[PDB]
Amino acid sequence: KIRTSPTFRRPKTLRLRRQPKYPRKSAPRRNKLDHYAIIKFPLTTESAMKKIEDNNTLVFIVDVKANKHQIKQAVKKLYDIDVAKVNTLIRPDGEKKAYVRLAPDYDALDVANKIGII
Amino acid sequence: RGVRAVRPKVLMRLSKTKKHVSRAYGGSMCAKCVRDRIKRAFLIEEQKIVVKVLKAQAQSQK
Amino acid sequence: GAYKYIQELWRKKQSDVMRFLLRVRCWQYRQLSALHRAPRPTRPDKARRLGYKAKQGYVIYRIRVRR
Amino acid sequence: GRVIRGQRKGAGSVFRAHVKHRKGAARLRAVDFAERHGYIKGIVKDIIHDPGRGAPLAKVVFRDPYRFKKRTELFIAAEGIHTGQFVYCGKKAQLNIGNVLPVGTMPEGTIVCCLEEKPGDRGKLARASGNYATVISHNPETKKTRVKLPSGSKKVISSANRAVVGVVAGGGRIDKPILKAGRAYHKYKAKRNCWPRVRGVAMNPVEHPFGGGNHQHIGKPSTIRRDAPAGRKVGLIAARRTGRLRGT
Amino acid sequence: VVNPLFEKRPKNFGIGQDIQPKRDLTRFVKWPRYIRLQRQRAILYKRLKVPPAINQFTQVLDRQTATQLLKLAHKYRPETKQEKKQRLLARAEKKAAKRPPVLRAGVNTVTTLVENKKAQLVVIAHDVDPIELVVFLPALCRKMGVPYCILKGKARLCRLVHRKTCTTVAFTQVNSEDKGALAKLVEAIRTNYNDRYDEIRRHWGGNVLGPKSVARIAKLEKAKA
RNA sequence: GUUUUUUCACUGACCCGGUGAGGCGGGGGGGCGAGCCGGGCUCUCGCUUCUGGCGCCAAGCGCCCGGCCGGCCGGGCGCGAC
Repeated sequence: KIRTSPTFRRPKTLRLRRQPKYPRKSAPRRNKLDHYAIIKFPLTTESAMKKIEDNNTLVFIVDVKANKHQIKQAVKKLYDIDVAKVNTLIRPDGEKKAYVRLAPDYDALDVANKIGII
Repeated sequence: RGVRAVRPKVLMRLSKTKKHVSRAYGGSMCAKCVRDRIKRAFLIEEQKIVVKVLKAQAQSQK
Repeated sequence: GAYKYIQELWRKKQSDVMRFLLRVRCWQYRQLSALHRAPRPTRPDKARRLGYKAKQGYVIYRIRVRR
Repeated sequence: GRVIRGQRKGAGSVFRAHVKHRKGAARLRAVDFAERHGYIKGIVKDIIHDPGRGAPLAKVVFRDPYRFKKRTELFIAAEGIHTGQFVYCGKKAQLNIGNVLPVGTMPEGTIVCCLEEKPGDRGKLARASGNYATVISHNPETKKTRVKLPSGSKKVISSANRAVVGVVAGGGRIDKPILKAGRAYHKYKAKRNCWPRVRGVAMNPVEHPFGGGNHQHIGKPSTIRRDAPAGRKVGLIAARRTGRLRGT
Repeated sequence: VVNPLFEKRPKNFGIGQDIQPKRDLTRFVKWPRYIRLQRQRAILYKRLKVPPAINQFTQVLDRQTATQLLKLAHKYRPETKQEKKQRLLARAEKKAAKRPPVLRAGVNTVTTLVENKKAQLVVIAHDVDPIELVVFLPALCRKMGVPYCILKGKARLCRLVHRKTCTTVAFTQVNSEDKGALAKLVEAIRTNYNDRYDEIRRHWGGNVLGPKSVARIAKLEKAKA
């Protein structure tokens, strides 16, 4: 072994992985942001019933820690439907509103009746 | 010459031929300074041989 | 026992024997950081007195204080 | 009670140098094998302006002897250096201008600049615009050389240390009058906060030891003790003689 | 047969001609602060005037006699933890249904039986880190007429005992068969430590300047005559 | 002898400067002039200066080592780079 470099550099020493005698916490903490707790309620607002019957969407109030991905997979699983895109704003009230644009192979007015709004 | 004058992060989109000229030092060096360095590379490398051959024929008489 | 011989040798600090060791180690101690762990007692003898029983869990740090 | 401006100067903050557009450390090349036994060739890429410095610098590019990389140096440009000139640096390099070699390997009366005060410190002395150091005399035993500095004080220097041959460029700039306060503002804006120099007699007696009084006078001798404390040490600091300079 | 494209292409590694080859720089590495320390510690033992109390440890029992002693000590090693249980088993078999001669380990057991004069031969280690453990012992064995030798390796001396290192090893008793070989160690050692100890007290160590500083002295003395 | 002291210089703490701590000190062998008659000593050198190219990851030479069928299809180590 010959010193090409006039520098001494720390050698790549071996490191093992965590092989722990016990798990720190006993069980994994369950997903408390479910498909149910991630969609609070739909808006039955005049502005929102327009959005249901004109633009073919549904207007939900969503938990503030939800992605556009987490809403789509919630709305798909809760209402047996599919979503074209999701658009999220957080209100001045502090709650998050989701403009859930449905895929055009579903009537939003016929599924607004299914969720049970009138 | 022969290279698109465009903002430098756009260059990913441009085809290879939009970013160089088809030559030695294409899109990097100008044609003028290449062909003066084809001369400078040559006439120096020749001048090496001129003193190389004189080196032994300046030695050999001693 | 050897400890009584180390005890009374450590009282002759003006001797050629100890003036070499108290100087050459004092050099070695400057080159180290102001607080680092010593692998053992520098004095096995003196540490006996002050309660250092050489078993696992007993630690000795060589720290320097600016004079 | 107030601290004098000079003391606030050392503190830093508003009297720190303006080194934003200052272009690199104007060093020499580092002593290696090809500084100390023979020489290494380098081209002047571009002579360049360093803000806050009167003398121009030179981006000098030396090919690396150990790695395939290429090194770049900023020299206090010798007057008459041009772009695409070959600058040589080592023990065996020739005695022409803008060409560094050790002070041991050049004759007496040799004009040098960017001179090293110690071997290896990479160029400290005689490196302001239009300044030169003369190699006075050599001492092959003890390996030392007397060198007249730009001030005109011969220093005994260790002959293993290097200086580029020739006077520094930008020579004779203090000939031109700074005609207006605007030219002075712009000069010191490239350097540090030192310019609008309020005289101590104009100041109040709490800020400066010369201040106060109904008339604008010094009152105490302007020449002061070298041993004086900071805040007091003001005026003519340890003046051997003073007043209008008669004789040499 | 020689394929004429194969040209000999030699590189000119002169100053400012070709790149330098990746040669050996083992003696130009900026070492870690511990590797740097332990080397220029070893220089201070060779620069600074080492006192004869500390220097005497450099005077070590040579290869030809070290192997003679270690093989003689190999007979009389104190046993291991594994063999201890196997004998203590035998005390219990007699319970339900004398010690051999051994070595003495450590400065505290040995030094007690040098004044007591049970030590027939003591073996000092040369590189005991807090040296003061043993500094007195070369003189302590001298005044009590005990044959002492110095070995290289406190670990290899500590491998006679079943431990990592051991400072001192003393012979108290030996079998009548290996009694002869024990005396022939003492016959060589006592002539080379105990009997020339008045010279060991005079022998200061170090005070030898650098090989490129002794080269300076050996070039000025060549000049003036 | 012991001690004090003065000047010369020593390095090894301590300080400084540079570096990516890249060739330090001694010795040896190849150039060069000087000196008795092929041999030898006290020395000197170590390759690049007409140009605003180019160079790294080795050629060369030795040396060992694994099949099909002394012959072809691939590896290592030493100098070159004391």
